[PDB]
Amino acid sequence: QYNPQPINTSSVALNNDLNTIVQKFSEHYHDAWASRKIENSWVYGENWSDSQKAHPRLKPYNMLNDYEKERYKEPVRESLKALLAIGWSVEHSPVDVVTDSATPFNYNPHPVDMTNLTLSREMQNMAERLAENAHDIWAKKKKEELTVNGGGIHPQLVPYDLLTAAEKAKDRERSQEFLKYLQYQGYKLHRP
Ligand SMILES: [Cl-]
Ligand SMILES: [Cl-]
Ligand code: NA
Ligand code: NA
Repeated sequence: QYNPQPINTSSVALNNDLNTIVQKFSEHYHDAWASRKIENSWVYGENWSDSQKAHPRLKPYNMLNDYEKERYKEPVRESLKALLAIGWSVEHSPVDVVTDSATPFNYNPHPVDMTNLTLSREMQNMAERLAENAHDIWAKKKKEELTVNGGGIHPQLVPYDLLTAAEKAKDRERSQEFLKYLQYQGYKLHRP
């Protein structure tokens, strides 16, 4: 069938420097996410609504609660722990009027633009490995939730390689961006 088994991160703990890069990437990615939502006509609203494209998280990062910030930090932190677990080394060495009307918070996100930077084929491969691991993490938790509630199904409870590209996009894009951001910030990743 499908038995999701995320990478075993036993013993791996992030030091202050890697916690800092998780923090900085999460602020960066939030701004990237918000820039993309705003460009696609979303606006801030108190309750999330797919129908009318209103999103409570469309605020400056410093206005987010810890739950909202951890939506960025948790996957990123786990992908970094997974990299280390499998033996990788991480060496630290005008305002548009319509866009500003997206929120009442005078918020015009201007993240650093990573589309300028390229990833090696090897790092693209790694981003797919990290994206698969994020899927397996979600899938293991989802199966647990269904089981404790007496059973059930979910259409995405399938191996990563059976997902469509659109189903993979959220995790693939986060991991590609994270690896570019590591590059941008002067980190070198060394294969086992
Ligand atoms: Cl913070
Ligand atoms: Cl879910
Ligand atoms: Na172990
Ligand atoms: Na990739």
